[PDB]
Amino acid sequence: TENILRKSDEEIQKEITARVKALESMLIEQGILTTSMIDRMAEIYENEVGPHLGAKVVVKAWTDPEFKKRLLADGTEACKELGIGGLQGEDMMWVENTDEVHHVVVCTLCSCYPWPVLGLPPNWFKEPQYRSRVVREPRQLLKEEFGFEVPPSKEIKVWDSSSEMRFVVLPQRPAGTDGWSEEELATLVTRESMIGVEPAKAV
Amino acid sequence: MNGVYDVGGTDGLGPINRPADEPVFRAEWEKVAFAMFPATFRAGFMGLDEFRFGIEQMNPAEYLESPYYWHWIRTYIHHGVRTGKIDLEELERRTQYYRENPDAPLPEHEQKPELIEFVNQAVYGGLPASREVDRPPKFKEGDVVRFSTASPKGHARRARYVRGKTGTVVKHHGAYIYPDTAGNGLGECPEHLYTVRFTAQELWGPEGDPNSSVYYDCWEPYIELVDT
Ligand SMILES: OB(O)c1ccccc1
Ligand SMILES: [Co+2]
Repeated sequence: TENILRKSDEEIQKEITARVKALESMLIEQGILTTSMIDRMAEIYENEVGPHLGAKVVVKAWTDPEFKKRLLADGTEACKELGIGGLQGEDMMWVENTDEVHHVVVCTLCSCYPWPVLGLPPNWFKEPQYRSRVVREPRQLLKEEFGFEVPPSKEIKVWDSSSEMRFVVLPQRPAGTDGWSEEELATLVTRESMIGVEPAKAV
Repeated sequence: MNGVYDVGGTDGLGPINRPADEPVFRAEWEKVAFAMFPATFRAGFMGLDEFRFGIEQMNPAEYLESPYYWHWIRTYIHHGVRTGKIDLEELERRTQYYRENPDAPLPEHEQKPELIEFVNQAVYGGLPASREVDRPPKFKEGDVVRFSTASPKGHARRARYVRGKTGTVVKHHGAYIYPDTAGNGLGECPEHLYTVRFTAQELWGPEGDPNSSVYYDCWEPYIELVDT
């Protein structure tokens, strides 16, 4: 949105880059930050931890009613059955979309997000536009931003992550997928479907 | 505090910017900012609640429009100064140096296996905030409660849009680190934690979506009984 007071993106990037490099140099001299530490954190969240993990959990719940029960009872413990868990997912609570209820998750106070199953959040999730509006006009937001029309008679539950509890949406299994393999089902599961801003992929 | 970061319910912030796709890290400085989190945590700059409070104290205009990981940089510097671990004058001098010499090297340093071990343990083991306390939970599922109208200047998880509002306890989660102490350097002082359901009409008035509710987590001191 236009702000006549704001510097160019290039100038902003130039200034941030110098400030970060300066701070980095100081933390390096303190002995608390190293290049290998930086590279390891980046590697994990670029290549190891991402929404494909959440997708594995969803399709197991879709194809295993007992596991689904355990998942909804204690998300952290159920996900550990698949070797999934850890930082910013220490306390996970999964919530089930149905014909009667639709769930969507937000962190209005910051950016909180279940890293072990979704990886790091996309920037829009962390930004003020989504955060401000989804608790106030979720039906209109889903329609206008995501092309997702939730009928007015259907309840929308918005989960604001004000604590270390991390809410994750278990999307409804799309019609026309009877007997599909877990691998085939996983192709329908998106990051967005586990935030609640889109359903799982149709067809 | 009643900072602008507390954006739930604010109108006029604009349309969502959502590119069709995006990388996890948009620039190398973002990788550095991200990795500084376990680094400064291990070094005792701050815990998680304090980390959040540093961001909450940003210049509001800067907060609203800066790249996300710039928020993290601000809170590192904030706590570095608070703890005396970062000299601001030296940081400013080094900033100017790297402005003028962007490709100048970083300081020579040794790699440390213990920092990789720390990263791996934190990532895959987590940093659980759950705690055992001696007191039983005061509230239970189905209790009708009212959220506090307190307005502390220090850190808390008291979004303005739920203050003074009436809701129903949905779940008791056990006890957890309490932000109102931890974020202000006053320690964990754990409290029982509850998810509470607020209707959209309760939050936004008679106009509200009659078929929507917001679920919001409340530490025990945040809420008091209306009806059991
Ligand atoms: O928005 B968050 O709850 C958050 C958690 C960990 C690090 C940084 C931010
Ligand atoms: Co957050």
